[PDB]
Amino acid sequence: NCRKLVASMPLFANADPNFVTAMLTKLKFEVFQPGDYIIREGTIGKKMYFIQHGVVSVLTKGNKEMKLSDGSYFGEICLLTRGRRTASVRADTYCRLYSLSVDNFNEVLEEYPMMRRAFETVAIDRLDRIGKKNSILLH
Repeated sequence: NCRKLVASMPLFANADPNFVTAMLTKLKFEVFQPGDYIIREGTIGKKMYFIQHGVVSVLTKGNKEMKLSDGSYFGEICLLTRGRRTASVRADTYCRLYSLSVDNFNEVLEEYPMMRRAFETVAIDRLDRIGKKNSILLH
């Protein structure tokens, strides 16, 4: 199972190894082909999606056209959000992706109340924190 792949997420760097693992029991796998839009919004409560093997060509709405690569994650829906969100991204290649519904991550958070409060803070504290790294984006 996806032990390292959910742990590849930049928020999970600091996670409890039981919380990250209890999430894996109901995960789903899906593939896309080159040029195909993997994520666009239109309704409330959309999922998380994360890259098992492949590349995406991607937009951040504040920012640039990018690529993103394997081990990465996307879909900017906060678990505590209200309403629909904005992102726009497509498969660069024949890409192997994985997904979990947001509400079932909200279910497993309640088994680990230390991690649950660590989400009740970022639910407002994140506003000016925009995507910054601790030191560098190097292995």
